[PDB]
Amino acid sequence: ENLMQVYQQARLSNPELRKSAADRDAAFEKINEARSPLLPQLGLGADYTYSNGYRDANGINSNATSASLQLTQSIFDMSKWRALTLQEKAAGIQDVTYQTDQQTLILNTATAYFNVLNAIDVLSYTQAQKEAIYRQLDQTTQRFNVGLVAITDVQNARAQYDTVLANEVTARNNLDNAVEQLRQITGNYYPELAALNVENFKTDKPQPVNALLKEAEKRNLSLLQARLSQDLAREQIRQAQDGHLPTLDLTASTGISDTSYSGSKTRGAAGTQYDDSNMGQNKVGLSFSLPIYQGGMVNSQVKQAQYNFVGASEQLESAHRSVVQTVRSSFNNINASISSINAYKQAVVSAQSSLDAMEAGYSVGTRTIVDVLDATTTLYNAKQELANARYNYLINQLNIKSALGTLNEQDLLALNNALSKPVSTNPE
Amino acid sequence: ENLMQVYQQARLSNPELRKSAADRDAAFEKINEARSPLLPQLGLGADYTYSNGYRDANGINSNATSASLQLTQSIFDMSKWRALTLQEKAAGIQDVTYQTDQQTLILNTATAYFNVLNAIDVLSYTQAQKEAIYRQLDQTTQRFNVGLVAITDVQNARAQYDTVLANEVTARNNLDNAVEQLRQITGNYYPELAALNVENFKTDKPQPVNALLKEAEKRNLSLLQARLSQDLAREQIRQAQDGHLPTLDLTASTGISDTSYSGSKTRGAAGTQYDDSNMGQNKVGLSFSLPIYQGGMVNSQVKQAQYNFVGASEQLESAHRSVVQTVRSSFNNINASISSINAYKQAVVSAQSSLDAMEAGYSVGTRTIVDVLDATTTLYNAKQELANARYNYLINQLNIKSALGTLNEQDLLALNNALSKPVSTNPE
Amino acid sequence: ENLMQVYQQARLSNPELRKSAADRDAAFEKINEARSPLLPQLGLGADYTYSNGYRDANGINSNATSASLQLTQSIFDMSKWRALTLQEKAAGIQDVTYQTDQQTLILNTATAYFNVLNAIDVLSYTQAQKEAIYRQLDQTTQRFNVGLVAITDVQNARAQYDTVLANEVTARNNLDNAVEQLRQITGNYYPELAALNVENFKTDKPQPVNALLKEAEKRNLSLLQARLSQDLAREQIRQAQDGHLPTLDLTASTGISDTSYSGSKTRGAAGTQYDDSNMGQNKVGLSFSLPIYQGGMVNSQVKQAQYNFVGASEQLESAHRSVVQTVRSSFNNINASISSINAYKQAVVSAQSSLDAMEAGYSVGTRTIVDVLDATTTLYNAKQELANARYNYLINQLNIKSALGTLNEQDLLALNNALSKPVSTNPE
Amino acid sequence: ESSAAIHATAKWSTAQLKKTQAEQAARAKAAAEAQAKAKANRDALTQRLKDIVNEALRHNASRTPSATELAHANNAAMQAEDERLR
Repeated sequence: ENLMQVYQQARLSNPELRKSAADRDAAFEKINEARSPLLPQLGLGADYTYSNGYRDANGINSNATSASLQLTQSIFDMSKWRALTLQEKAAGIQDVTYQTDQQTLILNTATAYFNVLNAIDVLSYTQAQKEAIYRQLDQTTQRFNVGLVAITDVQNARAQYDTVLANEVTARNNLDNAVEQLRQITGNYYPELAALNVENFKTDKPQPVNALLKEAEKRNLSLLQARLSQDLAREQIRQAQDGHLPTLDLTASTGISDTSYSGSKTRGAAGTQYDDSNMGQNKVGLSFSLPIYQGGMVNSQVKQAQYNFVGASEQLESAHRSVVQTVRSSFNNINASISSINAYKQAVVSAQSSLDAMEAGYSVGTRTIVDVLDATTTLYNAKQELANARYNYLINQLNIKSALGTLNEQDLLALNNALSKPVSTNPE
Repeated sequence: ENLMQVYQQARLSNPELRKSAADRDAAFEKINEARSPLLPQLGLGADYTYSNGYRDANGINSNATSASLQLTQSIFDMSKWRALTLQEKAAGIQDVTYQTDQQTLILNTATAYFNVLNAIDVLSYTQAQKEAIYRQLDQTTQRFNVGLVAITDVQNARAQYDTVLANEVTARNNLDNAVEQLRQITGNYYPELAALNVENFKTDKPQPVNALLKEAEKRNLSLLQARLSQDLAREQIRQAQDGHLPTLDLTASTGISDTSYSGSKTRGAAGTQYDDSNMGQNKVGLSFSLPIYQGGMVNSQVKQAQYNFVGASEQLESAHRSVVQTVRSSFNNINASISSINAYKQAVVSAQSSLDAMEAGYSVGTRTIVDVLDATTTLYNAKQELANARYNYLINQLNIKSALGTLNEQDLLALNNALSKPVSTNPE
Repeated sequence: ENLMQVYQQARLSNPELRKSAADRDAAFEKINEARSPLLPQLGLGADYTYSNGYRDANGINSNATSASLQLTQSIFDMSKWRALTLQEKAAGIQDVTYQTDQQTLILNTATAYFNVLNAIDVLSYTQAQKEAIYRQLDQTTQRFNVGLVAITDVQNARAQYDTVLANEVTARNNLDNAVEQLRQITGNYYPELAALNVENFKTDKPQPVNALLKEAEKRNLSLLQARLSQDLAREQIRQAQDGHLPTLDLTASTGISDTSYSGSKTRGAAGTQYDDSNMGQNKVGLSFSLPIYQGGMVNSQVKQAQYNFVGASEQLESAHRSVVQTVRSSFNNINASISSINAYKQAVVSAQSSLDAMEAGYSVGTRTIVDVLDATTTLYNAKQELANARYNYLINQLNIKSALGTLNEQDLLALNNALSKPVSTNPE
Repeated sequence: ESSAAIHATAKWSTAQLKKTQAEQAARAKAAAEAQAKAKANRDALTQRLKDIVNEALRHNASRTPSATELAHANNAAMQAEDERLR
C-alpha cells in the first residue's frame, strides 16, 4: 500500500476517531433532551387509600381512590431556555473536538508510515555498512594469512564487525516494533509500503511566518475551541443572572375521585352524612413564582460565573500564545530541515567521492584497507542523517498545516505523490 | 535484601496500592447505599402552627400541632433495580482496577531494583575504566621522564583522565538518585542488594507470539476492564429504556393531631363550628405513576445511551489493539534482548583481544596512546552494554507477564533465584 | 532584559497564573453561596385557576386566585453547617493550589531564560568548532593546489565541514525555538538577555540534607495540600455521620385569596357551600423531621467516608515519600553539579593545555592540522559541558527552594546578581 | 599522513550521528507527551461541558414539581374538597 491507501484503511476502522464521532453524536442528540422541558409534559397519577380514625376521630373508617391526567408547560422560564442554548454551544465545542481528533489521525497515520520507512532505511544502511566492514575484514584476514599485514588490523576489523552485528539486531528490532505501531493506528499489517522517491525528491519553501500567523488565527481548531469555551462561560453569566427572574407555568388536569365510610360513629343516622361520595373535575391553572431574597445565593453564583469567564478569557490568551509558538517553531523546523537536507546531501556526495577513490587506491595498495573501513563509516553515517532529515521535512510539512488547522486528506495526497517503488517491511 | 524481600516489604508498605484498596472497598460498600431505596424508608415528622385570619376570615385565630410516624416501600420501580445492578458492575470494574494497581506495583518494584543494580554496575565499570586510564597516564609520564615519548602522549592521557573523572561524578549521582526511587516505592533505604549471578545467568526463549496473544486476549486486565465497561454501557441503555415504565409505591402512616381556636369570630354560638379537636389517623395507601409524554426526553436519553455504548465498543477495540501491540512489542523486545546479549558477549571478548594487541602495538611504537585509550574505552563500553542488556532481558521477562495479565510474586521468585552476592548501594 | 526584569513581565501577563487566580477567587466567592441556605429564604408565590366539576360534581364551577409572600429559616440543620465548613476547607485547598502555581511560574521563567542563554553558548561553541574545522578544508585545498596531497584529503575535509554546517543549522534552530518558548511564558520577545558572569561565578555548598528535609516537612506546598485534603476527608466523615440527626425549620406566610362559584348546582339552598370568599391567612409555624430507618443508607455513607479518609491518609503518605525523594534528589544534584563544574573546569584547562601544544606544533609544522582539530573538538566539548553544568547548578539552586516550598522572587534576585553583560538572542 | 584525516573524520562523524539520534529520540518523546496531555485536556473538557448541562437540567427538573407530583397533589385536592363538603 501507499500512504493514501494506508490512510483509507485507518479512516474507516480507527477506534480513536470512531469513539470521538460517537461522543460528538451523543452531544447533538442531547440538544433534544435539553429542549424537552420547554415542551408539554403529560403524566397519569392514581391512588388508593384505606384509613382508620382513633382519638376524637374514633369509629370512623374510610376507603378512597382517585386518578388524574396532568398536563404542564412553562409560559416563562428563562432557566430552561438557557439549558437549551448551553447545550447548543456544548455540542459546537464537541464538534471542534471531533474535527481535532479527525485531523490528528491524519498526522499520526503519516508519522507511523514514515517511521516504518525510516526504520527500513536505517536497517538497510546498517546492513550495507556491515557487508562493507565484512569485505574489509575478510581482505585484511587474507593479507594477514599471506603475512603482508599484522594481526592487530584483523583484531580491529573483528571489533568493528562484532559491534555492527549488535547494531543490526537493534535496527531490526526498531523496524519490527515500528510496524506494530502502524498496525495499532491502521488496524492492519502491510508486507510492503511505497518508499520515498529520493531519485526525484525536492523541498518547497514555506509561506512567510506572518501569513502563517494570520491564517492560524482564522482556522486553528484549538484557538477556535478556546473562543467557543469563552462564549460558553459568558452564557453561564446570563444563566446565573436569570436566576433573579419571575417564573410562570400553565397546568391543566382531568381527574376522578371516589370515597366510602364505615365504623361505629358512621352507623345509624350519621350514615346520611357519611354516605358514599363521587367526583370528577376538569381544571386549568397558571402558577407564578418570584424569589424576593435567597441569602445572597444568586449574587454569589453571578460572581462565580464572572470569575469563571475571566478564567476562560485567560485560557484563550493561553491558547493564543500556544498557537503563535506552534506555527513559529514549525516554520523554524521546516527552514532547518530544508537547509540541513542541503548540507547532508553535499556531505553524502563528498563522502561518496572520497569512498570511491579510497576503495580503489587502498585496495590496490596505497595504505591499509582499514582506511576504506573508516571511510565507509562516514558515508553510512551521512546517508542515515540525510534520510532522517528528509522524513523530518515531510513530517514538519504536515505539522505546520496542523498548526494552521487546515491539514486534510489532500495533503496526504500531495505527500503520496512523493512516493514511488514498493519496499518490504520484513527483510530476510 | 534480595528482590523478593524488597517486594514483601513494598507490598505491605506502599501507599499507592493501599489507596487503591480503599477505593475498591468504598465501591463495594456503596452497593449497600445503592440497595437502600429498595428497602423500607421510615421517619417521624412533627409540626406546630399559629394562624391569624384577616380580611373576610377577619378575627378567626387558631393553633394546630401534630406528629406522624410514616413508612414507604417501593413495590415496582425498575430504575432502583438498575441503580443497584449498575453499582454491582461499577464495583467489579473497581476490583480489576485494584488488580491492575497490585500487578503494576510488582513491575515498578522490580524495575526500581534492577535500575539500582544497573547503576552500581555502570559506576563500577566507570571506576575500572578511570583506573585503567590512570595506569596509562602514570606509565606515559614515566616514559616521558625517561625520554622515550613526547609530552603530547601525557597531555592526551591527562585530558582523557580528566574527562573520565567528570563521568565518574555523573555515574555516582545516577546511583545516588536511583536508590531514592527505590525508597519512594518501598518506604525503605537498603545498604546492600543481591546482585545478578552473571556466572550462572542464562536466557530462555519465549512462547510463540500466537500462543502469547491467545492467552493475553482472555486474561489481560486492561482488556477485561474494557469488556466490563462495554457491559456497564449496555446496562445504561436498559436504565434509559426503563424510564418509560409505570411505578408503584406502598405508603403507611400513624398520625396524631391537636387543634384549638381563638379571636372574635370563634366566640358565642358560632364557637360550635370551631371548639377544639384531637384526631388520630391510621392510613395505608398505594400510589401509582405513569409518564405519558415528556417532550421526547426519554427517547433522547435512550439514543444518548446507545451512542455511549457505541463509544464503549470502540473503547474495547482500542483496548484490544493496545494488547496486541503490547504483546507483539514485548515478544520482539525479548528476542532482541536475547540476541543482543549474545552479540555483546562476543564484542567484549574481541574488544579485550584488540586492547591486548593495542598495548603491544603501542609498546612496539606502531600505535599511538590515543589508540590504546580508544581500545580501553570501547572495551569498558562493551561491558556496560552487556550488563545493561541482561537487566533489560529480566525487565522484559516480567513485561510479557504483565501483557498476559498473569504477573504475580511467583515471577519475582523465579527472577530472585538468579540473584546471589550482596553489593552495597553506597560504595566508599 | 535581565532575569528579574523578565520575571516582572511574566508575573504581570502570564495566563496560566492569571487563570489560576480566577479559579482561586471563584472558590472564595462560593463560600457566600455555601452560607446562603443558613440565611432567610423569601419568595412570592401567586396563583389563578378555573375549575369545572362533572359526575355528581356536575353543575359546580369555580374561579379562584391567591398571592402569598412566604419565608423559611432553618433553626437546626447540621448538614448546612457542614456544607459551609467543607466549602471553607475547599477554598483553603484552592489557595495553596494557587500558591503552587505562583511558585512554579518562577521556576518555569528561570528555566526558559537559562535555556536561551545555554543555546547562545552552544551556538557560539559550534561556530568556534566550525572555524577550526574550516582550517583543515583550507590547508588540504592549498596543499592540493600545490600538488603536495591527493584530492581524497579535500573530499574528507569537505565531508566533515558540510557536517559541521548541519550542526550550526541544528544549534541555530535550537536557539530560535528556545526564544519562542521564553516568549510563550513571558508574552514578549527580547533582543538581548543579561549573560552569566562566568569570570566571577561561584558554587556554594547546600545545607545538610537533614536540615533541608526537616524544613521541607513543615513548609512544602504539596505536603501541606495533602494535610488539608486529609482534614477535608475527615470533615466529610462528620458530614456523613450528621445525616442521622433531626432537622428543625421555621416558616411564615402572609397569604391572600379570593374565590367564586358558578353553574346550576351552585344555586339554591346548598349555596352556603358555594358562596364567594376573600379570606387572608397570616401564619407562622415550626416543622420538625427525624429519619428513623433508611435501608442502612447513612451507615453505608459513613463507611464510604471512612474509606475515603483512609484513601486520603495514604495520599498523605505518598506526598510525604514524594517530598523526601524530591529533597534528597535535589540535594544530590546540587552536590553533583558543584562537583562536575570543578571536574569540567579542570578538563577545559587540561584540553586547552593540550591544544596550546598542538597549535604550536602545527605553527612550526611538526604536528598536523588534524591533531589541532582533535584537540579543538575535544576542548569545545569540554567548554560546552562546563557551560551546561553551570546552568544546571543555577536551576538546581531553585529546585531545592521549590522542594522546601520557600521559592520566591528573592531567589531570582540572588540569581540576577550573577547576571551581567547583555548578549543578543539572534546573532549575525 | 592521509590516514589521520580518515580516522579523525570517521570517529567525529559517528559522534555527530549519535548526537542526532539522541536529539531525534528526545524530539519524538516530547511530541508524544504533548499530544497525550492535549488528548487528556479535550477529554476533561468533554466531561465538563456534559456535566455543566446535566447540572443545569437537574436544577430545572427541581425548580418545580413534576407532572406525576402534580397529579398526586390533584388526587389529594379532590379528596380535600370532598372532606370540605363532608
